[PDB]
Amino acid sequence: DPIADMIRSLTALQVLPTAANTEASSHRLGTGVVPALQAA
Amino acid sequence: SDRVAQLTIGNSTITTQEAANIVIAYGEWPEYCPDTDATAVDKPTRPDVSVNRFFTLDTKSWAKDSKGWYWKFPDVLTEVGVFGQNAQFHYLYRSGFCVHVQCNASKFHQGALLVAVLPEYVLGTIAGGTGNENSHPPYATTQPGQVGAVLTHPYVLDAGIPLSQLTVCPHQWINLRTNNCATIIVPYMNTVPFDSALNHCNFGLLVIPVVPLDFNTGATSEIPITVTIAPMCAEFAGLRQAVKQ
Ligand SMILES: [Cl-]
Ligand SMILES: [K+]
Ligand code: NA
Repeated sequence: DPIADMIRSLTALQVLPTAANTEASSHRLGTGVVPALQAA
Repeated sequence: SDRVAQLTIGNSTITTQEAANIVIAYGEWPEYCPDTDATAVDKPTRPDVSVNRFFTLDTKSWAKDSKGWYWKFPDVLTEVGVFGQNAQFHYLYRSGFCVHVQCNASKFHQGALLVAVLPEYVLGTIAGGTGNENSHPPYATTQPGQVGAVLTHPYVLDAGIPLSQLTVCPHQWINLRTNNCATIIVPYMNTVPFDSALNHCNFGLLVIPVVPLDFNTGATSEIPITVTIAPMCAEFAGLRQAVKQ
């Protein structure tokens, strides 16, 4: 009280019995979005 | 009203005034591959009318001594029209077929062709006659192209199996005194959802004269047999450059 200075994991488990599905997608043509580019 | 018929698909139409119904192989209509069964993830191309239409191949001549012929699918069309082009440019292919075999004569001729579809028609050799030689059929025999090939031993279908039992497969007969064509609709059959149109022939079409052609001399002797086929629900995937084999 008379001395103020005297006062985790962002990822967890899921159940995945099967491989991920593939959702149908179409063409995407635009600026700003660029999922193919990465920074290893 | 069962003897008359018309088949229209794509920019092509077939007519017949002496049919004997139509066979739907194993009772199933061809259909595009459903998402539950599919495995390849790329969106396929389904050209529709440019490939699901009737193609007429080279005609054969039926003689009093013919042994019989056969064609392999999809081999017959790998180099015809837009269908062939798609089969060459893609790794994966899948489709069904409408097979229409034609042969007309006169009310004075006689004979009977058995028209059948045999899935996975694997051929064998006569093993050097004695059976001590483990020979194999050459490409030209297993995949004869659009010209088809001739059976050397129809009785055993060049494969050690009895012609007498071929009727256990989807078929029709062209009995000259009754009809002049056979029509069979074939659905895709394989252990995989799509496959190579070049390396694997899904089925073979056999046309064998079980009751030999005959007629009195003076009657027309050139009695041809013509095969017209149409891919149905043709789908392709795994696009890349064109490959012929
Ligand atoms: Cl024989
Ligand atoms: K899943
Ligand atoms: Na990104």
